Amino acid sequence: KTISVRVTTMDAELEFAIQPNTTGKQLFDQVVKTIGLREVWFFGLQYQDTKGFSTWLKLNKKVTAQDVRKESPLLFKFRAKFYPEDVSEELIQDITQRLFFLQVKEGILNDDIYCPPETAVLLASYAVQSKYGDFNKEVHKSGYLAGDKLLPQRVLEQHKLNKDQWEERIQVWHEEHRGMLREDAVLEYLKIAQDLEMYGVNYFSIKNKKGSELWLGVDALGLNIYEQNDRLTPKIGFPWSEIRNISFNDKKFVIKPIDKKAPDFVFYAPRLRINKRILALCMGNHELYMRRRK
Amino acid sequence: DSEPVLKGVKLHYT
Repeated sequence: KTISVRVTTMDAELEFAIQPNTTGKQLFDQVVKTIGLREVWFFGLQYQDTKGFSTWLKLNKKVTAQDVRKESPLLFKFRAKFYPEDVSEELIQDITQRLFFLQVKEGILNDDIYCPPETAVLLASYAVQSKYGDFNKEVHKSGYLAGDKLLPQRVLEQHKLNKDQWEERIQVWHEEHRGMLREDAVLEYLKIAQDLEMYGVNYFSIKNKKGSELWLGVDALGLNIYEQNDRLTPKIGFPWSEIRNISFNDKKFVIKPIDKKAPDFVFYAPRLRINKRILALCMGNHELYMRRRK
Repeated sequence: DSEPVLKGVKLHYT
């Protein structure tokens, strides 16, 4: 058979024909070769389950052997799966920087990554500098931002500011960035974004051994437990250095702290495959974490 | 052998 597949990066759409024996690795390799990406360790191919979950393709398995939702064409999103600890030291290629910028900016503008208003205005000004270059008055006259989506809806809704007021606040900062190259505006954006509480955190709905609703966060530095209505402030923090072991079986997951005296933290996921995906992200993040320290 | 074959491309500049 010849199966039709689309892979979308943040700024490219690729249509492929594959065969039943094509592996995720072979699809991934063709994607990164087409776009010129060398820093591949951060990225993966996301898809929708037969039951509607967003998960990552296994590159060491056949594409059809995984339970990708049966549609034509098959739809994959080439996205960052792991985040660096410091964008300045770790994102060396310009394409890598731009793919992280677009993906992060998308999550900020769609309210998936919480951002307070003052930070949102400042981030928008660096995105403006990245798109328009230097603020020039022969080129940029009043209303030049009216067609740009610049701020998260949550920021708009709070605040009684009109569009022109938001655009003037952003314009003030845009003027401040005069002379900044477009790749430096992109990296400046990411330096601010990487300090946000929700940046680079994979959230999973989980439950206490009592049944209370919580969130688990998996990120580059370890695991966090959050209250149900506060994904900004971790209730309990488990950096890798403070974890003795982690285990899962079926739906149950257990974190043992480096200190026997300290109690185990026990939580439940809704499905076995969620626990597998949590652990896949723990192992990948733990692995990159150790690699940075060689 | 069974490498994927590129059939179409769209590039978004901005």
